[PDB]
Amino acid sequence: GIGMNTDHTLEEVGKQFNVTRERIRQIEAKALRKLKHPSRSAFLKTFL
Amino acid sequence: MLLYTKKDDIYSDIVRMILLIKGANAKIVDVSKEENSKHLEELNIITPNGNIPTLSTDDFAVYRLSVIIEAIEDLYPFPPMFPVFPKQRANARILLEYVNKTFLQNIIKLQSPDLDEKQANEIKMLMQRDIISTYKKIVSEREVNAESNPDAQNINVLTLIITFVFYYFIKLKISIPTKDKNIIKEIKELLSEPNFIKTIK
Amino acid sequence: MKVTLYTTKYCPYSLRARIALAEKKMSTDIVEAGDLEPAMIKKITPNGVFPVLMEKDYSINNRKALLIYIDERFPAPSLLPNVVNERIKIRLSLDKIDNEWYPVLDQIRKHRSDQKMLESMFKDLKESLLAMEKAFTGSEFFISSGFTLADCYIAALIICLEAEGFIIDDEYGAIYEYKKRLFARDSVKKANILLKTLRTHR
DNA sequence: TACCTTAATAACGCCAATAACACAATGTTTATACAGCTAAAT
DNA sequence: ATTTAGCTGTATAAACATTGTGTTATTGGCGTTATTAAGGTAACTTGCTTAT
Ligand SMILES: Nc1nc2c(ncn2[C@@H]2O[C@H](COP(=O)(O)OP(=O)(O)O)[C@@H](OP(=O)(O)OP(=O)(O)O)[C@H]2O)c(=O)[nH]1
Ligand SMILES: [Mg+2]
Repeated sequence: GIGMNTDHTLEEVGKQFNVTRERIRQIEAKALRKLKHPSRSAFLKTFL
Repeated sequence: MLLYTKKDDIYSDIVRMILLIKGANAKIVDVSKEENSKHLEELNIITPNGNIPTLSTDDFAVYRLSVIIEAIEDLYPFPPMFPVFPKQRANARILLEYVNKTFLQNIIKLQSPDLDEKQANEIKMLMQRDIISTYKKIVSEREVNAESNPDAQNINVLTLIITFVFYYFIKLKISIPTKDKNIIKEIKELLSEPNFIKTIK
Repeated sequence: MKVTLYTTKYCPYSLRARIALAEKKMSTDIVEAGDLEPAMIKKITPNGVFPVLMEKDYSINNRKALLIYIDERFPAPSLLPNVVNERIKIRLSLDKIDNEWYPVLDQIRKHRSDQKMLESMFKDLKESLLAMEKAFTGSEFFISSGFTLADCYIAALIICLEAEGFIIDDEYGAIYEYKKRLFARDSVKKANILLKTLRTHR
């Protein structure tokens, strides 16, 4: 939920595509794995 | 997930633009086209007055532009056209209702081919007189909504509706009485938005 | 914090707002528009809307969105269905009642001056109620699993029609299943008037 | 400068449901290759 | 011409993707214990203090 009023749950996101209702969680996991790489992870590590 | 549309209809064009922002699967169907007479007859069976635009879904079928927009917002978690704050949402809803009653009804009446010259002239004059006030109110509401949340990345439906009304005013050939360069430049910038161009072309 | 509502006697929307406040269980101050000084009454609204409601920093005089605003402001049990499809259908049903209800109440109230004209309207209204009889059956308050705002809208019409001397329970067609149940809710039973009478009036 | 009582207020415990984790499992995606085809070669 | 090297093709393989499925977890709920407030009580002491 960034700039998102309701912080919609997985079911709402799955309905939004009309498909991939459980696929949304897998897509989020893949995105987290890609963003966890050092080139992006190292810069954001300083804040935490 | 099928929307019935009629060409040369302001409400239908606005619904199509809202779907384009969603980028959802919209199977546009033209009631006027003779290519799909059977589908138009099915729309008549489902809808008593055959109101257009009509959004059709297997679970339910809805009619009325405001109801259709609210239903689309509930259906999609895509960027919202409504404010996070309830008082702001209520004000936006009241403004949309006022704009629809004052201008949309006049546009629908002018659309008919049996219009009289006096009625058309009076409607055009009233629309020109209220256009500046409506635009000023919309800009003020947009600024107030933006102040509460920064970089929300949320698009306002009322601004899109005002842009569509201005485009219809240009198509009708009606003259806008604004002497301000700033207002003309802002209207041109709204007309130049890329997402709006896809429906217009 | 403190919220007050201004209402006009014999107004269906004002009754609907009062019922919604009772369901929300939020304490509020209710003031009759007539009691207020006429110049003071004009000052609150230049157009003059009897049902608006009162807040310290905000005022709403629009009945069409007033119920929706009241529901959004309070996070108490909602008057709208949780399911998205039911929520969409309920709004369409509310629009259907709002779009064409002027003839049912306004025309009879003012247009039907003749006693026969009121009688002529009554027969048509009874036939329309019978046609509505072949509709939802066994619904708790309507096409929803839980109490809904639309059920509140029906209460205002039922009380207003009863004030019009048109009371139908077993003569209103097969809609008796939900009519008795609606009065059961505490908020709905506030339409009209030894220790019990005094305590109730207090 | 007492008590407490009972009652009540407010904390707290427990329990449903549950959204979300989690894995599964495939069917997809991906990448792969190695391969018959193709470009260049000759 | 011939083939040869070039090209990766798309199946396949692998990886992903999707689906499903399990899990759990937390909200709600209920009751629950900590707490708490008020009422009541009646020898007698019936114009004060309070102060550079
Ligand atoms: N063609 C068309 N017209 C639309 C659409 N949406 C609204 N309208 C018209 O615009 C007018 C404003 O409607 P609303 O604002 O929704 O209802 P309101 O009259 O209570 O304000 C109405 O005229 P009205 O005479 O009040 O309508 P009715 O309610 O009396 O039938 C309605 O018929 C649409 O999608 N397509
Ligand atoms: Mg109307």
